[PDB]
Amino acid sequence: SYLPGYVPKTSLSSPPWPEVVLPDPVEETRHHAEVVKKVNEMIVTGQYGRLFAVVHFASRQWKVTSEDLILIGNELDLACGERIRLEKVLLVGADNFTLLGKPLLGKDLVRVEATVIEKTESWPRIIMRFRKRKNFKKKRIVTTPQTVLRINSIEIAPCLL
Amino acid sequence: SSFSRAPQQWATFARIWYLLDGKMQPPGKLAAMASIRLQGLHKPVYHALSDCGDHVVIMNTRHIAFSGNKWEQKVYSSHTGYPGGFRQVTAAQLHLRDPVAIVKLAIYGMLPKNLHRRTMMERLHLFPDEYIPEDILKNLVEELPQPRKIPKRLDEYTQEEIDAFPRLWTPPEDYRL
Amino acid sequence: TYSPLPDDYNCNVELALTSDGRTIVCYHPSVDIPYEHTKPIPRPDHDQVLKTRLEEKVEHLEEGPMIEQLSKMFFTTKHRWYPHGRYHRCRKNLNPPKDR
Amino acid sequence: VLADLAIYEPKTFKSLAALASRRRHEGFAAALGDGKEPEGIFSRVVQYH
Amino acid sequence: AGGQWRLQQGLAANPSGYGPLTELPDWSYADGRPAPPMKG
Amino acid sequence: GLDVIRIRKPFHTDNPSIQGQWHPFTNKPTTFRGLRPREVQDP
Amino acid sequence: MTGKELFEMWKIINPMGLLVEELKKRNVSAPESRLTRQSGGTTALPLYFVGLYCD
RNA sequence: GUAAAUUUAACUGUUAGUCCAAAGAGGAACAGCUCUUUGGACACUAGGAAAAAACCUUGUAGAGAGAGUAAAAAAUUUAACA
Repeated sequence: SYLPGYVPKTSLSSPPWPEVVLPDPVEETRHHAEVVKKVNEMIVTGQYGRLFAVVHFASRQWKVTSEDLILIGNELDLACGERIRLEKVLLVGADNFTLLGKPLLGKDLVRVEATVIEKTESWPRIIMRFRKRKNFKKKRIVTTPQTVLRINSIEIAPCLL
Repeated sequence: SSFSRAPQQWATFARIWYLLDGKMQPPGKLAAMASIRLQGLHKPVYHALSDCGDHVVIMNTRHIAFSGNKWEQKVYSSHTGYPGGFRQVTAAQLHLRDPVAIVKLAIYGMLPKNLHRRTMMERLHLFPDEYIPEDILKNLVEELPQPRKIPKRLDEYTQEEIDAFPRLWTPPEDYRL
Repeated sequence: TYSPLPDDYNCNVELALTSDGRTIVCYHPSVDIPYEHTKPIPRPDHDQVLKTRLEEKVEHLEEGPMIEQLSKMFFTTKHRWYPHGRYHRCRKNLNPPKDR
Repeated sequence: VLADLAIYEPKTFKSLAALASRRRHEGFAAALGDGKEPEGIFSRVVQYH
Repeated sequence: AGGQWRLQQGLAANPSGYGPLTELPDWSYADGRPAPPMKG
Repeated sequence: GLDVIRIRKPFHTDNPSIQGQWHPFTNKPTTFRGLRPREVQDP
Repeated sequence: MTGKELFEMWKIINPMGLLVEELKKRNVSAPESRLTRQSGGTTALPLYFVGLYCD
């Protein structure tokens, strides 16, 4: 009345974690198309307010939104006022939906534009190593070039489908 | 969320009151959960310099269960400061003298060893046996699940479950038992 | 069906890959609190020939008892309630930088 | 960024948690499988050349 | 994290190694003109 | 023209949150009739 | 007005009164106040969330 | 596979050895002890090992509110039927 591998229920008979059944691939593939279409219509009809995005810039990731300022830790060979496009968008998010790249979203889907508003240098950074000498007069001072970018806008296009 | 700045700040840093049941639970597992909540380490806004700890209420501290033989083996040692003032008592002896001492000491050790620790202890409310002051009961927001699953006793098993388990062996019919 | 996480709190999450498979789409609308899961707003609260008197409920308390009352009321230790000397008071920046 | 999202974008962070949980379950199913079955939808890796 | 898994997919163990995330241009001019190649 | 002094954060935003800043109830489920732990309905 | 919340610029008193008038113009029912969340109600530092419900 | 080597012209300073691993020779098959040899570390950095010259990881030149890693957490409870 039992299978060859039947084990009476006990504390260690089966794993403690609850068994999980994943959706059928065929059925799930259909559901994914409905979700992608629904989110696409929201973009088509402009059913979103403020947008935020995660951009990879200067070896760094920035969670930005429109009108934000980011202090880049180097010079960018650009004049103040120049308008550029931040082309590496890992994530763009809205109140009700989020788009994730694998790892980067396509240029067609999302456009993030920024402007250079200030080119400056950082405040003096002291470098002091305690070597076996009179250290004080041997303090090094470095200032690093910086660039301030203002995030002008984040635009999503209806290209999910 | 379109809240006003002052209300938004108040909600984010608001203190929450948590309830924990200590019946048949090991003190350390209770202490580990209380430690995290008392420090605010369960919040994404956590920062040590931010005083974002929460209130933890533990009931049934008298009914805690020690694994192994920790009741006899575990010794709590203190010194009055006078010559010959060293006192060593077992967990069982301490439990009878103060039903909340074991859970309190377990939490005290886990908290960071800094000046904020004694402030965190003020938000710890230990009660021996199911009675909580009405005022504290009105604060409670959430009850955290018990860390240890209490095994059922043999008498607590329903007849259906007893029948569902098979009889492994055939006892000799001539055995006294 | 199958949900990666419970959907009774915060938001309902629907995960969907695009046909090309290069983008992950997440639909997460807010979960409004059900009316049933709420409580009614608590309603707040004779030969009186003489006018009602606004008696001052301001009672003098000594430093020790006053600090003990403050510490109990806010669930803190007594130390923060004691004053500090001029050196630390003057050191504090009374025009600190403010970010939004 | 993930810490920033947890604080200021809880809905997006829950999605990321849901996505991680889904991928974790797909890994469990694959571990039980002998490889005869197909890989999970979210398991599929985009290749670059 | 994920260093061994990335190697199994033929990617660099560090996500800052080779691939679009690092090698592609960080920015371009708003009008569409390509930026000068980055120093790295 | 701003003072060349230490800048605390390398970013500034006046709108840090689009979906609502986290609070302790952001990820807590609601309960029927808002009953508290160990609270009795129909008191 | 970048970064400024509406009522920081437009100063109003008794918002509940203004809300009731605006809902009437829209034919919506009068809002009902309920306690969505509550914490530490009997303490010096309590937290309350109040939700307005129409129908 | 590498890029150093010798010679010539001048010139200066350092050099009173500690621990670890290995092989001997003396002590006691003691010492953070005596002597010699091979290699390593220590007056150049940092991470780890509880604090930590000598063990392990790593070499050392800046800025970053990015990332992948290295070393890196000690175990154990000891039979019997008549």
